[PDB]
This record gives sequence, C-alpha cells and structure tokens, in this order.
Amino acid sequence: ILPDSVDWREKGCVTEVKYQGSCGASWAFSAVGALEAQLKLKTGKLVSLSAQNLVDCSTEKYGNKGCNGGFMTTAFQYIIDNKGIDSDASYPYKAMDQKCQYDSKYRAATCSKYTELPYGREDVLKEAVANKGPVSVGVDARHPSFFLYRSGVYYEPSCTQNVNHGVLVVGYGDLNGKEYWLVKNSWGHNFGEEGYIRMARNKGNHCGIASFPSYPEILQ
Ligand SMILES: CC(C)(C)C1CCN(CCCn2nc(-c3ccc(C(F)(F)F)c(CNCc4ccc(F)cc4)c3)c3c2CCN(S(C)(=O)=O)C3)CC1
Repeated sequence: ILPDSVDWREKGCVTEVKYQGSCGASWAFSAVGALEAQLKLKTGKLVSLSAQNLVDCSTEKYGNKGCNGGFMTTAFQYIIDNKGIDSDASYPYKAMDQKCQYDSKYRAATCSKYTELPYGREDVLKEAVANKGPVSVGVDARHPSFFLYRSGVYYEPSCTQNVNHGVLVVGYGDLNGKEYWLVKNSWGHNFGEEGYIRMARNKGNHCGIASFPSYPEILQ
C-alpha cells in the first residue's frame, strides 16, 4: 500500500522556486527540478541545475524551441546524449534564448534514463511520486484562475487535459477531504503558496496533471 501524503521538500530534495520570466521555459525548469531530486538522492548534495543550458542546447535535435516551448522528455534525452548538465550557478538562467554554452568542466549532474507514464493514470503518477521522486508533468495553465491562484486546492471546471505548461509534482496529499497534488511552479515565490500550487487530485486527470508525466534516473 502507499503513503497518504508525500512532500519531497521535507527530505531536502527540492531547490528554491525559480522565476522563468518572459521566456517560456517551464519545461526546462520542470526537467531540471526532477533531476535535482534524483541527484540529491544519489549524492546527498542538493544543487540547482541549469535550465538555461536546456534552453540553449536542447534545441532543434530534440524538438525544443527554447523560450517558445519544449519537452521534458527530450530534455532528459539531451542530458543523456550530452553526458551531463551544468549547475545553475555555473550556467545561470537569463530568461532568453542564447547560444549553447555547456562546458563539461562544470558538469553538475548526469542522466542515465528517463521513464514516461501512461496518460491519465493518476494512481500510477501517485506511485511514482512516492517510490521514485518528484515527477515532471505538464498542466493546462491557460486559465485566468491559474495565474490568480493564491491558496487552497485549485480546481478549474473549464480545465482541459491538454497540457501547455511544464511543472514538477513534488508530493501529494489531502486538505480537509480535497485530495491534491503538490506542484512546484516556476513563477517565483509570489505565485500561490510560496511558488507552489496544490492541484485537484483524483478528479479525472484535472488540468492534464497526469497526461504527460516523466521522471529521470541517475544510476550506479
Ligand atoms: C520529439 C519527439 C521524439 C518527436 C517527441 C514525440 C513525443 N512527444 C510529443 C507527443 C507527447 N506530448 N508531449 C506533450 C507535452 C508535454 C509537456 C509539455 C510541457 F508543458 F511540460 F512543456 C508540453 C508543452 N510544450 C509543448 C511544446 C513543445 C515543443 C515546442 F517547440 C513548443 C511547445 C507538451 C504534448 C504531447 C502531445 C500533444 N500535446 S496535447 C495538446 O496535450 O495533446 C502536448 C514529444 C516529442
């Protein structure tokens, strides 16, 4: 059976909320966020990974268009093919498309593999958050209510299962009967609950939370 709540921030596996700005790089933040937890698990050290490095280098070959959109899965592939990703401190985020500046001497993480989960299976997503770590997902964030969210379990009746915004599920729980997912966003600390949104869980793949989940792995 499975725990009723998880919160990977309680285990020191989640870095500070980031601020993506004008650049549509939510997918890159989603991807490094998921790897950051796998890295802390392996090495005991928590270090922010370079979303910029994903924006600049995981490009045409991986189906990504930097600040105009991308995929977490093909971001994980880039890190696999590239044999590393830099630390955020060495390759800081600039919220704009740049030429690729990966330097292997400031390699902060590796990626061995990644796994995609079945569309719409929130029980499968729940198991992965418990047993594997935080999971990269997309959500439907194209609703005034999403931007305006300040607290509580977010439920948007007009939300769809088509995803357009990359985020990280770092836990799940329940708030007085309302089951939720704990979601790390990349809109700074002034968004929602210090940068987190708790989204409706077990409500028919609400906002496409479980439409396209994936999580990376660092072996050995
Ligand atoms: C590259 C390769 C090998 C051919 C892959 C083929 C498999 N796969 C595509 C299909 C799976 N998939 N993945 C996503 C998916 C997952 C996460 C996210 C994110 F929000 F987190 F960012 C997004 C949003 N960004 C889209 C974006 C991508 C590149 C760009 F430039 C510009 C924008 C989409 C979707 C689908 C299906 C269609 N939809 S939809 C409306 O929801 O049905 C979305 C990824 C590419």
